[PDB]
Amino acid sequence: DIVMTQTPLSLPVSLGDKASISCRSSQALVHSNGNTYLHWYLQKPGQSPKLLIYKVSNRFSGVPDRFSGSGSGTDFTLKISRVEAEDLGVFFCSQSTHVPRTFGGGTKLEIKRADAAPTVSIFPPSSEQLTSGGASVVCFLNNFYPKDINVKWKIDGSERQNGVLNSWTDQDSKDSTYSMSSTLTLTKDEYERHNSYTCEATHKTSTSPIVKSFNRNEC
Amino acid sequence: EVNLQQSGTVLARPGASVRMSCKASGYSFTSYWLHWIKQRPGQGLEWIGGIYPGNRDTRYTQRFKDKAKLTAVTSANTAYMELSSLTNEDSAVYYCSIIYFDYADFIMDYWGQGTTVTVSSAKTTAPSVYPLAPVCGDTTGSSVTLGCLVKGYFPEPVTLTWNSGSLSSGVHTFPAVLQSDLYTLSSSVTVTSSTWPSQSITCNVAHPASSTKVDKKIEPRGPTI
Amino acid sequence: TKDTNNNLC
Repeated sequence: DIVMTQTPLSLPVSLGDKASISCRSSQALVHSNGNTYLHWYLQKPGQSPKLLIYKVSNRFSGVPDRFSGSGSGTDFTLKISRVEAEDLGVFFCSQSTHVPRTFGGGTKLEIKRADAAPTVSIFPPSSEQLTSGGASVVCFLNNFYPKDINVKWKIDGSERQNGVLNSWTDQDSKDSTYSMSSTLTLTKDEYERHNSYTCEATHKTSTSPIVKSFNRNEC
Repeated sequence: EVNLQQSGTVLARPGASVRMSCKASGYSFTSYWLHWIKQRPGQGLEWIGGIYPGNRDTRYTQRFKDKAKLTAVTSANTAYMELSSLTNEDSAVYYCSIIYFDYADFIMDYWGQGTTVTVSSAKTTAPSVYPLAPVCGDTTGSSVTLGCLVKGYFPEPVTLTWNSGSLSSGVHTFPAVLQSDLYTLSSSVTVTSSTWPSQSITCNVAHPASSTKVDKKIEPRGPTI
Repeated sequence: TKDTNNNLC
């Protein structure tokens, strides 16, 4: 296999800025027929990789002019002259002049924007769930920025670290912000035995943690 | 033209052998090589092998040599990949790909949708869809935020939607997390306190792996009951 | 012709 090495592996850029990714191979990529088959793909999360530039500098159909390809022998470069929210994804460089066709590790382009404080929301167990014997409390921390956050489930004031499910959403192609849902699960029984349920998160935007809570069985 | 339709998600039991297909169209299926690629959830793409439909000649990397068998039905423009003696590692998403850069007015780089495999001895499980609503009339002002919890399901594919896809604004669906043989998805939608509850909001969930098609509805409520 | 990657050879 001919090894494709990309760098940088993570790429922080603001919108409007410029970016470059370098790709390099273990051996030359010039085919006996004289062509150099080195291409660059962009995989969005959940979708198959998509071609942007084939044979070092050729742009595929529809690809914006913002993308440029250059390189030779063993050293190649992809460039984004201007970065937009759409560019969000992982960029790969591939090789098809040798068998096997091989790919680089990838380069996640991470957008930078102004800060945004999360929007918290707490939801009490549902009647439908309680009947089953469980009580899942849910907290949504929406549209925040940056990605650095930590949530805290203080049941009756005590830090509950047990049965908490956190799931994050990738950066949004609209907001360039993130979201997450912290979900605490207790038994109907345990749920019954306490009055205060607090979801508080510490995020850059505020020196004082963002706190959200409800008193059981009250408005 | 040019499109590769691959077979849908497959659950397999360790040691078993799956078989997937990829139907091509828009180019001469008999004239080029078709590649099969594996993208283990951990990003990296890796080539498995390729097959020349025309004469049924194959090519495989040393690794997948005893783990894959390529085949094609030319009269049907359909190629088949079969992974044998499955394991945990065999869990990834497989694409079929067609590349060709030697004719300027006919550049081809197309991929299938991907055939996600899940190797597990685990048993299918319908989901538990619970609506999530704010107790009483406690609104931040301007907007309210409803939710929907989907839990205790396997395998991984789930189709959550809002008001049958008519609600695309203000929604967030979070990645399903696996908690001991069982998944859990959730999603939030944010509308103006003027719409809801005066205007219905429903959470449409489907788990085809067990033919579940639930339409939970977010009704207003009171102090935890 | 053509290679396993559909190149002229």
